[PDB]
Amino acid sequence: LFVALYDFVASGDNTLSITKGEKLRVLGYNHNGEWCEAQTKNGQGWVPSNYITPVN
Amino acid sequence: APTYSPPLPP
Repeated sequence: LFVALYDFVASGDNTLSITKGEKLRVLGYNHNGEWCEAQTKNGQGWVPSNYITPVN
Repeated sequence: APTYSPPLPP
């Protein structure tokens, strides 16, 4: 379980918009770990790995 | 996953 640290606006290419304080489930990462594939209430798609952090 | 790198954190 993760929480979003900052807003991120989707730039297409299967990226997902997230809002600060939103909850996220993490499915995995790309090859260099810079991108994270996540699921939120709004869908599923890629977000920056350091825009999120574990919670609990 | 996007081939570009993501924005740096604010």
